[PDB]
This record gives sequence, C-alpha cells and structure tokens, in this order.
Amino acid sequence: AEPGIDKLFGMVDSKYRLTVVVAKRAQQLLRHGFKNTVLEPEERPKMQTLEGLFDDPNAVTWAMKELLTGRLVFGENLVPEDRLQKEMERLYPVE
Amino acid sequence: MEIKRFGRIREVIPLPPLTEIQVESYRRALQADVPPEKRENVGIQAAFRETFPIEEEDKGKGGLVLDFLEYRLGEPPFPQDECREKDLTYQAPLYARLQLIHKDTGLIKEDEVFLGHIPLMTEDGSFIINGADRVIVSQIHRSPGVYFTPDPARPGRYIASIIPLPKRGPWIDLEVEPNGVVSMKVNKRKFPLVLLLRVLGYDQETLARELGAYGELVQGLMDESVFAMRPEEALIRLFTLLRPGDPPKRDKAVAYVYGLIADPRRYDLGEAGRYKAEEKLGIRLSGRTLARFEDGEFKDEVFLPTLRYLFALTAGVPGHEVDDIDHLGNRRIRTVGELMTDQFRVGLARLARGVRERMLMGSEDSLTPAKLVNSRPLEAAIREFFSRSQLSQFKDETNPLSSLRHKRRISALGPGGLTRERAGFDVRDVHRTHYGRICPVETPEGANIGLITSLAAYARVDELGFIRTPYRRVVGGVVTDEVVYMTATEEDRYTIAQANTPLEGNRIAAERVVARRKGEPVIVSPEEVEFMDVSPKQVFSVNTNLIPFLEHDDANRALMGSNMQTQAVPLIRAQAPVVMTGLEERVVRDSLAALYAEEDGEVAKVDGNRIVVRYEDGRLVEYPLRRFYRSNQGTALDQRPRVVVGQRVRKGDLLADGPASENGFLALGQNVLVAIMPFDGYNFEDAIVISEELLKRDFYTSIHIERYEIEARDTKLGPERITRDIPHLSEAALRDLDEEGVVRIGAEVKPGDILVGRTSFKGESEPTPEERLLRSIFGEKARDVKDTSLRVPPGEGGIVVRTVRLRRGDPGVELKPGVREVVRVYVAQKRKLQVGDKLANRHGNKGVVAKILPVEDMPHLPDGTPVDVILNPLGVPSRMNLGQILETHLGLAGYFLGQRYISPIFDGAKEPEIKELLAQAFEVYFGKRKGEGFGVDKREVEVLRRAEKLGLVTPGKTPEEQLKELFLQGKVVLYDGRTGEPIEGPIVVGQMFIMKLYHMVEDKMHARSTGPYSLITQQPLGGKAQFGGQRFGEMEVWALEAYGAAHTLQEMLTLKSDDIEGRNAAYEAIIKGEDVPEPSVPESFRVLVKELQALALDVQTLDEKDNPVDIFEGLASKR
DNA sequence: CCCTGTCTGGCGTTCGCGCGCCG
RNA sequence: GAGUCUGCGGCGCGCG
DNA sequence: ACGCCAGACAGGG
Ligand SMILES: Nc1ncnc2c1ncn2[C@@H]1O[C@H](COP(=O)(O)CP(=O)(O)OP(=O)(O)O)[C@@H](O)[C@H]1O
Repeated sequence: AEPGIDKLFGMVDSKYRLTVVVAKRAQQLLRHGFKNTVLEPEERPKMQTLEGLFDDPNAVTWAMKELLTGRLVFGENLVPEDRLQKEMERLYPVE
Repeated sequence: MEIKRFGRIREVIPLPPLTEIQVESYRRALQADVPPEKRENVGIQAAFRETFPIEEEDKGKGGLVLDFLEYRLGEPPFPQDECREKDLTYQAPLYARLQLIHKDTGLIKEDEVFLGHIPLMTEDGSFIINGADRVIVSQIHRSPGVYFTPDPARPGRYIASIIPLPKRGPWIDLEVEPNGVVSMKVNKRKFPLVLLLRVLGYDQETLARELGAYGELVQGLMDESVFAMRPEEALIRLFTLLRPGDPPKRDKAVAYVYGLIADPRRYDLGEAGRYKAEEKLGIRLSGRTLARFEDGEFKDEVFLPTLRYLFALTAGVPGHEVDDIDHLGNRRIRTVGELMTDQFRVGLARLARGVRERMLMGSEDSLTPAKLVNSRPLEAAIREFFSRSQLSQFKDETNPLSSLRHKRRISALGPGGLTRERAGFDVRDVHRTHYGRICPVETPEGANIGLITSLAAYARVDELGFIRTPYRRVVGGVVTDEVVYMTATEEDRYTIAQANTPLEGNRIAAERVVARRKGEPVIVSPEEVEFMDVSPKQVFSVNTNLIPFLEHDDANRALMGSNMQTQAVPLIRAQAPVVMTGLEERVVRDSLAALYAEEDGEVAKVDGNRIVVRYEDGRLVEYPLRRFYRSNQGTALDQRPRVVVGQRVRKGDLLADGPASENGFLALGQNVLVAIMPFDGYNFEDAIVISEELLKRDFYTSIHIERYEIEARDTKLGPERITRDIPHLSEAALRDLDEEGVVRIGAEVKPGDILVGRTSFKGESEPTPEERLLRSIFGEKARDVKDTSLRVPPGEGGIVVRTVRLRRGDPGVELKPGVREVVRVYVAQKRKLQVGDKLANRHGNKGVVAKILPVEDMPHLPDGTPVDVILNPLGVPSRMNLGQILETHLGLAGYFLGQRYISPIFDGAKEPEIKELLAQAFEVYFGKRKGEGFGVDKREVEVLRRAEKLGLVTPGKTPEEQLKELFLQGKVVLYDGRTGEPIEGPIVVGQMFIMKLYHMVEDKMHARSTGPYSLITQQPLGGKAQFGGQRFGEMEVWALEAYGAAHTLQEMLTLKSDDIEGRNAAYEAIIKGEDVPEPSVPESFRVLVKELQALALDVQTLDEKDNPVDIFEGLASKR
C-alpha cells in the first residue's frame, strides 16, 4: 500500500481531514515554487530514469512524506487566511 | 482418420431443409414462378382478388368494375452483387393485367401498371434490402377460433371469447353476472348476449330450453324481455348501441362485415378455423366464418356454440374445457410470406382508398390508367416493412450456422398488434408443445428472452403455421418407419412413447415402457403405444444439436454453448471438432457455405477464382468462387478450392469449402490438446491459458475486412474535391495515395494514414482576419481550402485491398443529393489470437486468454509433445457440464488412435466403450515407447506412489499395468516443463474442440482524453475517431460519496464533463502543469434551469442572505 | 351529513457497451 | 495565432 | 402487462 498510511491516519482527528491537509499541502508545494519543502537534504523523494524526482514528479507524494515527519502543522485556524499567501511568496523563489 | 458413430436409433427421415420455412413460404407467397393458371392462389394472388374487384355503385354515377386478370412479375432491375456494390434494393418488378368496366358501352383495359417493387429471396434464404442482407424472422400468436377461459378475479364462473382476425373485426366475450345482467362485448360496452341471438333468429323460449335444458345460466339470457319481443328491430337497436350517431336504416350493411367476407377470415374453407371448432366447441360452420348474405336473414352456427360451451364449461364435465394456450395446437407461427402479404394488403387498401376518390374525379370514360392507379401507397407500404419493421435485422453470419439459426428463431414481439414487451410470463415459458417446434434453449439470455427461440431439428411448418413434429406410427406392438407430422392439438389425443424404447425392429421390447399421454409422463404398455417419437434430435434446434454430449451438460450452461456458436469467427485454418454430433455436414450444406457439385463429371480448371468442371453429360460449367467478400458483420467469405485438376467428381461433393469449412464439415475453431489442471493464476475461475505454439502454426487466426466510405459533398461554399492534394504538410503521407486522390491497392495502411483525400472550404461564410495575417507572412497564396480528408481512425487498419469511386457520369448508381461523388476504401488485416480474445467449448466453459506461455515451460507429456491449452478445473464443479470432461477423454483416444468419432445426443458413446478405446490408445502411447527402447521414469513411478496412496491404481500391480489403469481413467503423468519435475498426481488431458468468439468493437478498447461534446447537453460524446466518455452513473457517484472523495466527485461533475469554461481552463492548466482553476457552474445545471424556466417555474440561485447570485455569468441580463 | 369500501387515476419497472439501420 | 461541423429518436440483436 | 400508492366518489346508517 502507501507509506505509513496508518501512521498518518493516527496523526489526524478524522480520516477525511488528512486528505484535505495532504492535498492543500501538495497545492502549495507547486504554487509558491516546488522547493517549499522541509526535508530535502540526505533521504528524500526519488524516481529512477535518473534520480530526478528531486525536482517535480508527484506533489502529494512529498506532502505525505513530510506530514509523516513532525515538521508541518495542520489546524482549523492556525494562521489568518490572507496573510499566509503573502508571507509565503515573500520567502519562497522558484515562480 | 477414421469415424465411429455409437448411438443406434434408426433415424427414419432426414432433417428438413433448415431454410425450408423461409424458402417455401416465400414461394407460395409469390406464386410468380408458375403461370396464373397454376391453382396455388394464396398470398400475392389471394390478396389481389381480395381487394381487386372494386365495387363502387351509387353516389352520383357509378357501376365501377375493375377486375384482376393475371399477375406477372419477372425482370429484375439489377443483380445481387450490383445491389450490394451500389446501394440498391434487389426487387423484382410487378405489373398485373387490369380492365375497368363501364355502365355505358365500353371496357378499357390498360394492361400493365408497374406499381410496387417487391424484394426477392436469395437462393440461401436471405434478402438484400439496402446494401445489407436481411432476414424476416417468423412470429407466434393466438390463432382464430372461440374458447372459454376462467373468470379474471371472481373464483366463480368462466367467460366465453370469440376471436376473429384481421384486427378490424369484433372481439366478442360472454359473461353472466345474475343479480340482473348478462354481458356480451363487441368493442367494449356490454349489451346482451341475447340481443344478438334474437337478431339472427333465436327466441327466448326455444334458445333457453335447448341450450339450458342441462344448465341454469339460461335465466340471464331471457332477462331483458322488453327488447327480446321484437326481432328485426333488435338489428337496428344494436346498431343504435354502437356509437357515432349513425342512420337507423341500413338494411344488412354492417351485419355483413361480421358476417361473410372481410373481418372474419378467408383462411381456407374447412381446416383453417373449422378445425378449432369441430374438436374444441360447436359442430358446424356454414360458410368459412359466421357468414351469409343470401336472404338478408343471417345464420350464425358459431355465436350460440361459444356460450353453449360457456354454459357447459361452467356447469360440469361435457369434457374438461380448460385450454392450455401454450399448447402448440393453439398459438400459431407467422411465416415471412404472411407477414409480407399482410403489409401488401395494407398497401392495397391504401391504394383502393385513393382510387375510389378518382372514380368521381375522372371527367368521362378514359380513366383506366393514371386516373385509378397511384403507386405512391404501395411503395411506401412495402418499403416501410422491409426497412423499418421492428423485425428485420442484420443476418448473424459469424459462421453460416449462426445465420441459419437467426433465421429459425421464433418470436412473439412484432407488428405491435400481437404481443408487446412488458406482458407475457405465460408466453415466455417453454410450453409442452414447443417440442420439436421451438428450441427450449435457443432463447437468448438477456432482457429479450423466451420471446425469441429457434425451432427444432425436424420441425417443419405444415400448411398453416402449426409446427408439426415428426412422430412415427406404431400399430399394436409394431413400430413403423412411416411418419406423421402432427399438429400440436392432435398430439394430445394419442399416447406417444420415446425413442429410447428397446426395439427388435417392429417389436416393442419391454412391457412397462415410457410414453407421454398429454404433457404427462406415463408408464404405458406396448399394446397402448399408439405412436413413438422420431429421434432425440427433433427435441432441440439445429444450433443445439451441434453439442457433443449434450446429455451430460446442464440445460442452462448448454444454452451458452449454442449461443457461443452463433458467435464463432471464421479462422483461415478451419478445423472440424475432434468430436462431433452429426449435423456439421448438414449445416454447411443446407447453409450455402461450400460449393457442391451438381452432377458427376471431371474437373477441367482449378483456379483460385473459379473451378470449371466438366460433367459427363457433355456440359461444362464455370463456378466462380466468392474470392474475398465483406460479410454484413465484417467477416471474410472465401471459397477455397479443394479439388485438384482433372478429377472425377461424385454428385454432391465439395469442390470448394465455405468460409469456415475444413472438408465439407462445419468448422469454427480447432481441436487442440488440452491439459485440465490449474496453473499459477493465469487460468482463473473463468479465465483460461494458451500455448505460444498455437500461434506459431496459424491455429487461431481469422480474417476481418472493413468497408470505409467517403463522399464528395456539394457545399454552397464550394464543391468538395477529391484530389491527391492534401493542402498543408507532407509528401510522406501522399505516397500510398498514388492514384490522383485514391489509395493504391495492396498498400499497407496503418492508423492515421490517408485512405482518401478531399478538400472542402475553411469557414461557414467568412474568411479569417487572424488566419489572414498568418497566411500572408509565410506565403499569402495558400490554398484557402481546409484539409478534410478521410484518415485511418485510431484503432487499426491493414492493407488496402479494394477501392471504389463513383464520379460525375453515374452508370446506374444512386448518388444521394448534394453528394458529388463517393469513395469506398476496403481495408483488410490479419488478426492473430492474443490475450484479449475469448474462446469457448460447445459445452459452456467460456473464458478469455490470460497468458501466452512459451512452449518452453508449459506442461509436457512423457514424450516431448506439449499441451496447447490449460483449463482451470474449478470452473466445472460448481457448473454442471461433465460432457466436456467426457469430450477430453475420448479425444485423448482419438489423438493416439488417429481417428474422429460421432457421439449422438443421448444415444452416443458410453463410459465403457470409451475406456475401451482408451485401452487401444495405451498401446499406441506406451507400446511404441516399449519398442522405441525405454521404460518408466523416476518421475513416472513417483507419481504412481502418490497415485496408489490416492486410490486411482490397485496397489501391488506393475507400473506398466498401473499406468494403463490410470490412463483408462483418462489421466496421464505430466512434467512441469519449467522444472522438469512431474505433477504429483495424474492429470487428464485430451483433444478438446475449442472455438474463438467474435471480436466485436466492444473488445477493441476505448480510452478518451478530450474530444467532442453534445449539442444540447454539454456532455462528452464520441463515435468515429474520438472514443467518447464513460458514464459515471449514480451508483458510482454514491461510491465516491461514500468515500470522502469530495473534489473527485466535483471533478467528475464539473471539470471532466459539463463545466464548459471549466474543462477549457482545466486543459490549458494541465498543459501548463498548473493547478486547475476552481469549477464554474456546470452547463447541465444551466440547461436545467432554463429548461425549467421554459415551464412557468422560475428558479433562482441565492446569496448568504436570501438575495440573488448568478449562475449565468452575464448573458441573462437584458440587452 | 359521517365512516367505509370500491373502482379509479397516476408512475415505475438495472446498468453500461458493440453494431447496423432509418427519416 | 488553427477550429468547424457532424453523430438524434426509435428499433433489432449480442456481452457480462 | 403488473404492482403500488393515493384518491375521489357512492352507498348504508
Ligand atoms: N441481467 C443482468 N443484469 C445485470 N447484470 C447481469 C445480468 N446478467 C448477468 N449480469 C452480471 O454479470 C455477472 C455474470 O454472472 P456470473 O459471472 O455468473 C457471476 P457469479 O455470481 O460469480 O456466478 P458464478 O459464481 O457462476 O461465476 C453477474 O455478476 C452480474 O453482475
């Protein structure tokens, strides 16, 4: 199946919430630039025509791989709706 | 190879021409082959005299007398193939002689009037309506008589029913409800049953005492005494009961219609209807149906006997008057003829309608020709029946057998007048009398079922649609070789016995032997055995009789077997079954697959296109062979010569084989060695395996030809030209298009190549301001014309074999309007048995190919011979069809004994006899092995150990003797092939006949990205080259709904199907690798809203606070 | 005028796909 | 800097 | 054809 899906399922209060989180995460992953990640260095996402998955294969595949770690934070109202998209474009470069 | 046929029941008569019902029916239908002198005047001629003497007397001036002389039809406009090449309708011209009389001195005879072009029948039994061969399927229904059936809801007493066909013509019912009324219904509202008796002449006194001496129901008849005291007046009183507001005075006018000529029937005087009378109810009939017009005073020997048996059915046992509808001695079968004659007479009425109007239009006497006749009605009438009647379909010619079956399957649905579709649990069931008259299995599985079922083996329609079945006579304890095709009614009067009865010749052999009185199993004595069945085959249909051991297969699973055959695709290599039934020969021959020699003679020339034989009578004929023709279903039909140059030929010997015949034998699929064991997961429960070796030799290969066609339309924008000129990009794509415009023959066309080039105009009416700047920049002078060329649609193409082009000066073709010229492009391709395909044996095991294993490692026998296919065992326990396991055992024998066999239906081969042949095969198997130099394997002995420990071989006997014992069981030892290790435990193997099923365009898969959309609904749709989207159905909706698949559900309803703006942005986004925008309103809702707005209702969307919101972005606001 | 009963009037009746025909 | 127009209603049969 | 629901009107106090 998929990497630690049960680990992931236990991390959220409701099944369908994890789904929304991963999805919204995959969205930002692409929009503000694909380098908006929290665990790229040593062991990270990878494909094999070359090791090129390091750049842009599957968005959510990363989101899950990150949420599996304890770096990200998902809440009902964590950071004010509009101020987030502003600070995010200010710090992340790829366009 | 040798042939041994086991079952011995003396087949007293041959199977009737399978095509006999269609051929002969249409023969008697249109008696045109013999002069009008010849007496058989039914059908054409009958319908003619039925409406030819047009009598129109007074309303101004009349005394009109137009009468029929002789009907003659004879020179076909064009020929068969010409009618398939060109879209034509193969119909002969008919014009009979006609002469109109006058009340004044003069009788003008305008000899011919070609009104109506009626289709002809091909030598085989099918027609050619328009480009495609069609079939007229027979039908069933209640015949015309009078019967007495039990009352609807009330458990009380039963009611009578008088049934007169044609449609127009009353339908009487006699019911008594004693608190004060009796009910006789013509169209609907009841009056009395006596108000009618009194008109004809039956008074309350005489009527009541004679019909009611035995009963009491007579008290409802004398009830309304007030109307019963006046005779001839009740005639006018009844007329009053009908309701239009008509003249009270009409001497004997409407009493005539339900009297002698029209509504009642002109069915032969004597046995047509009078049969259902004399035996079932009432004794006499004066004049075909209740008919008379000699004194003005009518006679009805039918109206009192119906209520007389109602009084009799409801009171006691004059006999037991309960009629089992379904007894075939009651429901009749409508042959083609009848069905065409009816429409022909419906057209005749339509013509006679308009002609009567012209008897008054014509100034003076010169009014014979055009003044009385107009071909308009007849043409449309007949034409409509053969092109739009719900009964004509595509001839199922997967293999000639298929077509033959499709032709004899019995239907209920039809004119619409007879029986409809959501009414029929009693009709649908297989009645008793359906014996040897209707297959009980041929009923197709699916919604439309039971309503359709091919007839049986020896079944043959006698004179009037009563499928008579053959039954041999047996006088005393003596059985005869004499046979009587009997009516289903007559069958119940006798005590008949089965064919399985032991017989010494004419002598019955057992005192207590089986017989069936009337649909009831009965143990009768040889002395009472009045009649015996003819043979086991008659019980079933042609298509079913082709099943090996049909006796060991479950009726339901056998059905599939019969159906599967109808879907057998013609393989280049046609091989008859290793085990046949006995009708394979008869099939191809009565079907017109193979080409038989007429008379004895010698062969002169053996071409690949023709075999010119020389008969010994001093004559020689050139027999062309349909090289490669396009079947309606797209299968190949080639006649492969099988006779060498200069050869004395026997009368009736195959000179060329039909599309799927090996040697005069029906052949659909081939005989292959098969191991019946389980492999990894390849052969799943229904799924089955295949050996690469089968592809090596083209064992499962078939040919498919397609007829692509394109037309050069005439647009007001400019004629669409056909030319080698394909305006925009390369020469590489114009090679194959050698001939200016057309594609060269023998050219390999792959999907996406130009079959035909055509050039139409760019816009609707205006050029393009943006495309004008593009053209000018690189080269303004650009052929303004757009590229609209016929390309190979995705999927596949093969090599171009034939091409047809019809230009300006048309020979004798019918070019549609606007259509400047057409261009057909036949492409053929070789199809090799692959994974997707599906195969199945005659018994019922159906399955698809899961994996093509290399001969390298599939199961192989002690001797290097490897198995062809591996069938999963599990698919036979739950399913009941051991006949297959029985076919593989005898097949095993045939493999090493090099011989074919013929096991009849119930009488065929038996377990002992097979073990015997197997005993003979062991010597060929193991005997050669002993002499060749070697004995038994470590393997062969190891499997024996586990085998003795199992219970298959008597412990203590020699491996030589044990293997024999084990072989007799139908199983032999096999090595894995992948490890060389044996398969612990003996596994049966054998020669099983397996066929390949027709690959419809439902096989060739569909995957759609983006494409067309519907005009009114904005949902995705395909067709030609763009696949077309899948349906998501609410059931599936629910599926995603169950899951938290929100957006997934949205997507489906928006971005993927209806969101006009959505899909668009969607695409671009993805092209960009962007994140899809957020859904706009779905056109479906929009179209809904407006559709609802069409109706008074106003549906408006609202905001947070009940306030507008706009769905229609901005085109709703006005101006 | 009431309650009960009876015929009466309206709708529904798997799901998707192939092919071929026809105005 | 490509995009129009056709495939509809019904009928028949066949798959699972 | 059937089955089912819902209905509006007519008969017996
Ligand atoms: N009239 C019909 N309507 C809908 N689906 C039908 C159908 N006839 C057949 N099918 C479907 O196609 C399948 C064909 O039947 P089977 O393959 O025999 C299923 P099954 O229940 O597994 O029987 P099995 O155990 O003998 O294989 C069914 O599961 C059913 O879903």
